[PDB]
Amino acid sequence: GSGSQVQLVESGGGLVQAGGSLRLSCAASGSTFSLHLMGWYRQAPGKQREVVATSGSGGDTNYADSVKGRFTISRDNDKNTVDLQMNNLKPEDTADYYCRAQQKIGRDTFRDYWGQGTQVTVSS
Repeated sequence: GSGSQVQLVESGGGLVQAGGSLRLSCAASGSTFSLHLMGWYRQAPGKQREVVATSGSGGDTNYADSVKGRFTISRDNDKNTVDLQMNNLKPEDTADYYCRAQQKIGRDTFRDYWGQGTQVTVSS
């Protein structure tokens, strides 16, 4: 079909131990146009793909109350790939982490880009 020029690639999805920390990165490539909103989502077994953290136009960050103080996200427009600092990995926090990039196009067009969710395995 018709697809956008930007692609998302999530880095991370490794194997960490209970209590450990991991950093995931979302690589946006395709267009030099300033990406408008970036966020991290999680797909957990038994749950729906939940919002973990979002960053708006001004880097307006919103995190789930359950990730406050443990998860931190950072966004550069194009010199860096968006960071997700995850600390205190719990055994049952093993899930897929997805990246969402939202771009405000032209005047009134909005697109949600989803990447390839990588699964983080926590060793207990």
